[PDB]
Amino acid sequence: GPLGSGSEGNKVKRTSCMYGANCYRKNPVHFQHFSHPGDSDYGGVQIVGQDETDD
Ligand SMILES: Nc1ncnc2c1ncn2[C@@H]1O[C@H](CO)[C@@H](O)[C@H]1O[C@H]1O[C@H](CO)[C@@H](O)[C@H]1O
Ligand SMILES: [Zn+2]
Repeated sequence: GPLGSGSEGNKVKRTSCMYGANCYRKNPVHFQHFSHPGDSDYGGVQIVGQDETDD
């Protein structure tokens, strides 16, 4: 089962990044391989402020 074919330029549902909410690194091609919170294709939703923001 060979793999290794994930490349999204700017028109596909990119995979959320390992730390999209805090992705400290930033490259010109990394944004195409991983999506991030704040973009139209983000899709990670890993418990980011469930319901504790009432202050
Ligand atoms: N908040 C945050 N954003 C991105 N990457 C992050 C992170 N918190 C931790 N990491 C990565 O996980 C390990 C800790 O187990 C760190 O060393 C980070 O690894 C990064 O290092 C690579 C480049 O040196 C990156 O590709 C990423 O894996
Ligand atoms: Zn990232």
